[PDB]
Amino acid sequence: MVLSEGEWQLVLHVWAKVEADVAGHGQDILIRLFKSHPETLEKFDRFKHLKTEAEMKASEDLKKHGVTVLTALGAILKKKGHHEAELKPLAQSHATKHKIPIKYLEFISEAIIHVLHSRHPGNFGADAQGAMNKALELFRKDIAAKYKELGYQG
Ligand code: HEM
Repeated sequence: MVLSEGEWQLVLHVWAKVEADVAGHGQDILIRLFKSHPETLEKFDRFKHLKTEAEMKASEDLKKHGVTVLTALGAILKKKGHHEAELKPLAQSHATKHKIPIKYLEFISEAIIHVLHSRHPGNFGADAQGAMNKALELFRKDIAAKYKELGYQG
């Protein structure tokens, strides 16, 4: 699948507002994921002891990881589909070390769309959401293909 230039522009336009507060978006997305799908929290030995949203919001450690997550995803998006090099080490560690099924990549994709919809309604209308969903579907499809090459079904 291939996105048009118009679709990439919708994606990068809303991402530019995300980059105004990377740590805050990183927090909201991870907390959203953990509250909506609590089984994902079990993949993080670092975090699985956090019992409540209040404890999550206070964790400087979780906030740091949100920044790492959003910075990696941002670098991928800015490649506008030319992301094979960024994707190799990410697929390797999430297949082999962390063992993250594609289903969980779908769950965090929903958290991203939900947070952007909440914080940026003016820049995340139907067309912009469609473009963002397409970009994330492309990310997941390419990561799934690498998973298969590396020997993990996901
Ligand atoms: C857009 C989706 C995601 C991106 C861009 C991303 C990115 C990253 C990056 C850059 C790291 C640090 C380096 C590395 O180990 O590769 C990391 C670590 C990690 N990721 Fe992800 N990740 C994503 C989704 C997920 C999901 C959905 C889960 C689990 C449900 C997960 C589980 C983990 C774990 C357990 C670690 C190790 C954390 C630690 O102990 O420090 N990742 N991720």
